[PDB]
Amino acid sequence: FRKMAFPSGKVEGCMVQVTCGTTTLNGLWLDDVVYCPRHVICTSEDMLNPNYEDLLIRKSNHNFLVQAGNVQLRVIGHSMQNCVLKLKVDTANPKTPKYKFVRIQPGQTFSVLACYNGSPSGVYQCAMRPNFTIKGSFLNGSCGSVGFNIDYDCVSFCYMHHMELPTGVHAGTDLEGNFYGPFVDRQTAQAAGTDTTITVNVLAWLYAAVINGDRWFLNRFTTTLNDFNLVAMKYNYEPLTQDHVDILGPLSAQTGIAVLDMCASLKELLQNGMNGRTILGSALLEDEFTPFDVVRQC
Amino acid sequence: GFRKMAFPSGKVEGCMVQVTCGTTTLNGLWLDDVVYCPRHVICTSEDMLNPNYEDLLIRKSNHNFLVQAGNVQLRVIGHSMQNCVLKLKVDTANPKTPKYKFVRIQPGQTFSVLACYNGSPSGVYQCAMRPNFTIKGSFLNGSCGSVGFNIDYDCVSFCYMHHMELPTGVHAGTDLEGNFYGPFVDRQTAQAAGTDTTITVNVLAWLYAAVINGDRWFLNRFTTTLNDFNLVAMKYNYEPLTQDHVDILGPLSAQTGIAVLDMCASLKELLQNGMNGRTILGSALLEDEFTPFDVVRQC
Ligand SMILES: *[C@@H](O)[C@H](C[C@@H]1C=CNC1=O)NC(=O)[C@H](CC(C)C)NC(=O)OCc1c(F)c(F)c(F)c(F)c1F
Ligand SMILES: *[C@@H](O)[C@H](C[C@@H]1C=CNC1=O)NC(=O)[C@H](CC(C)C)NC(=O)OCc1c(F)c(F)c(F)c(F)c1F
Repeated sequence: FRKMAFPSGKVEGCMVQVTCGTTTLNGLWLDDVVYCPRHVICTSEDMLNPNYEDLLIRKSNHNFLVQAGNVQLRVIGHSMQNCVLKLKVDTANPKTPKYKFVRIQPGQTFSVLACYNGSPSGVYQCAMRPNFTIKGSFLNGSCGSVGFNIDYDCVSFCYMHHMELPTGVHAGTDLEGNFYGPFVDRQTAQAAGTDTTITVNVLAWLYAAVINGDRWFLNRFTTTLNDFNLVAMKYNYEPLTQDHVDILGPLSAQTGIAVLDMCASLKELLQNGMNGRTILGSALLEDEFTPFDVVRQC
Repeated sequence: GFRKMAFPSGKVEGCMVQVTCGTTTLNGLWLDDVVYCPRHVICTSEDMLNPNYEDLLIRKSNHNFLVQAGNVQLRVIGHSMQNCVLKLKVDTANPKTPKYKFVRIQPGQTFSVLACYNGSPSGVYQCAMRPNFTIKGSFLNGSCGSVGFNIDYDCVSFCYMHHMELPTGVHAGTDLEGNFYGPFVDRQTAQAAGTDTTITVNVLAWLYAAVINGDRWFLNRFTTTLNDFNLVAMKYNYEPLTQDHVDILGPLSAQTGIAVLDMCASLKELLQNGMNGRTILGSALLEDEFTPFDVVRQC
């Protein structure tokens, strides 16, 4: 198994750059709207604690430079929705895919198209951590880069990049401008909660091992969801939700191993360790492959 | 931060088509008015074991080839074979053809793979050409004709087209002239590769990356000569480090202030003692599919 991203072409056709003064970041051009982080309107000095409502009242459409490549797109309206700026432009993007805006849950994965000056540089797979940070690869000028999933014809945009935390992890918003986690778009020292292991993905990984014939860790017992959750928390594993149990359904069906039986096997691994054994050629349990990701590669 | 990063695949997605002959369907690459695909599309079950490709191809007509770009069928007006690649001339030019070239990459170099099925892009990931000329990919039935590539400025350099899986689960294919990487053959037989080695210049680049991201537990105040490092490397089936490799690592040496041969001394200690439970950049194993260029660009 490797981290595999979605093909990025449909998102590449939507990337633009947005400039205020000398501050340039990336924006997302869908139909006749460009979406970008609101701190494009901040002077580097006013990022310490911005008054965004006041900064925006001083702004007019003609203060925003939006370019697709070197081609200017005229702005004909502007508004702020939470931490994102919406710029109405006079041209509908002819490359607009079928799309939706979704708010993902911790543990879910997505592809990130890292962009600079509206030009894509690379694509990679990310997982949203339980503490609502992602372990991205972002440099200055990357803000406005987006995270997405593709289902059939349709791009689901789930993430827009806004900042780096002191520990080197990244934080941002959905495409409605609502931050993931307790973060704010201010150049102030902020800390994420202690991270935990994404239990539902570890289970998916154990199912994947079974599908490939590596099944030494299966035991003869089961557990309740509540007993498993209380034990899991003592090992800094995320508790399982009902949605987690449901998304493991297809893999449970494929293998014939009930979700709660796999939980009992995982509890034994937590309590007894690997005792020098490997699973899928690894002594470490992987937690950034979702049940969908496993199916995508099996 | 530091992730395995692939090139944006849009320019390549615009070239992928579906190619069918008989009950065999795989992917093709449509550049200008030519479609490139693996020649084994013309085989049947009984052909696969020892296909006489020149014989099988002379028995085919242009109309035995069904090329589909989305909902549109492209008319094949010509066909020829170049080594293990079939070239189908079509009556329409692909307007989405990027600026491109065909290159043959060296072992140790990396490239992005756009995995496709029935002509439709499925996923994108970064691979390295292994020293034994395999690649560790994620390829299923129907993935043949998927390509590997690098992008420089606006130019797509195609370096790989996918043809087969080996019993060990690694993969083999050709350049776009149809010549295999490695000693493999496009016939339905179980083939083993030569002994693989670890790409040492890449492991060093990845150790520099871990330092750039604040992770330095594995460093030491020992040093080594290049030849004495290479003796130990070869003992552990690591590729020897050349002076060109040392030079390529300069920028990373500069950025971190850590002499290349000091990083070689750190790697030597890791080879001899192991990680003792520790991890580097999250990994329990030393990673060798990031080049110095890959590390620098991403930092
Ligand atoms: C995009 O504009 C940019 C991307 C950022 C910079 C390099 N890697 C990244 O992820 N985002 C910012 O510069 C952002 C703008 C704010 C939200 C208005 N600020 C930021 O990321 O700085 C983080 C930060 C900080 F604010 C500190 F005070 C600090 F001490 C830090 F160490 C730190 F990382
Ligand atoms: C594309 O047509 C396909 C891709 C392949 C299939 C599953 N994963 C992949 O990468 N290529 C083939 O199936 C290829 C066709 C040949 C070149 C005519 N054959 C192949 O990959 O199987 C190899 C193989 C084999 F031929 C054996 F006999 C065997 F015992 C194997 F274990 C084995 F892997």
